[PDB]
Amino acid sequence: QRHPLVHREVADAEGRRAFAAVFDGAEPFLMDHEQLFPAVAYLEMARAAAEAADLSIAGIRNALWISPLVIRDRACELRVVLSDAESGRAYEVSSSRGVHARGLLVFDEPPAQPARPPALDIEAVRTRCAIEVDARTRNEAMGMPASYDKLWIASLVHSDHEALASLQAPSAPGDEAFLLDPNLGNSVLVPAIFLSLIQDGEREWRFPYTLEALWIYSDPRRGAYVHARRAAEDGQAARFGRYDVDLVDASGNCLMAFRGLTAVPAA
Repeated sequence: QRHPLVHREVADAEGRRAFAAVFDGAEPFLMDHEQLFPAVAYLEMARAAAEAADLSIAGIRNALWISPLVIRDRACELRVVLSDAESGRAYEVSSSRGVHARGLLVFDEPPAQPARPPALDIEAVRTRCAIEVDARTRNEAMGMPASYDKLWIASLVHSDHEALASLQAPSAPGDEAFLLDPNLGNSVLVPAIFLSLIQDGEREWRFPYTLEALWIYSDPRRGAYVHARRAAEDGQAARFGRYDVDLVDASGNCLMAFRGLTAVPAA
């Protein structure tokens, strides 16, 4: 099955399966993101690799992002290794430049996915988010790697601890091979990161560091709103805040739920 992020299966041992892809930097997902492999793309790669291995994935738990991968001058191979774990499979994404991401792929069996949240009362959320912003200007000023025009964000409102973004799809569909296209994934994350910044009074962009979970309920391409919101608790010994963010359709149904995301600055 063709996928932009998983090109071939590679040999491994002991109840491990490994997959690889080579990127040259001319891929739209990279070109659209300052040549930096998006955090969200690792999640898609891991899921796609598991799908290639005939596994059925309900979600991802305990995701971590380590070293950034920048691909511009020369092509590079990225490898993802899957190993047996209680949840399903552990994954590690690496290259000759180190480890970039890791986490846990949660299988559909035995059931481990939390019940889909109830439909979001979008109007209620709109009434409690008083501040309207020019998302393009604000986020670009903060150093977001993503090209705003390639994102789905059309509007953004917020309170001191909650945000709601409306979405409009790009006219040209994505590569339909993607379950979560990076542009759409970044659209979901941007409102949460924006919230992290304005809660801390900061202006430097933050990148995903840890994520407690990602649950996939239905096709994210039906997205209409992104609802982000400081989590009930932050990470353990944590300087940086933790956020929950959901992608919902026009009826408020949850398409994807990101639980416990912590984003942090970079050098």
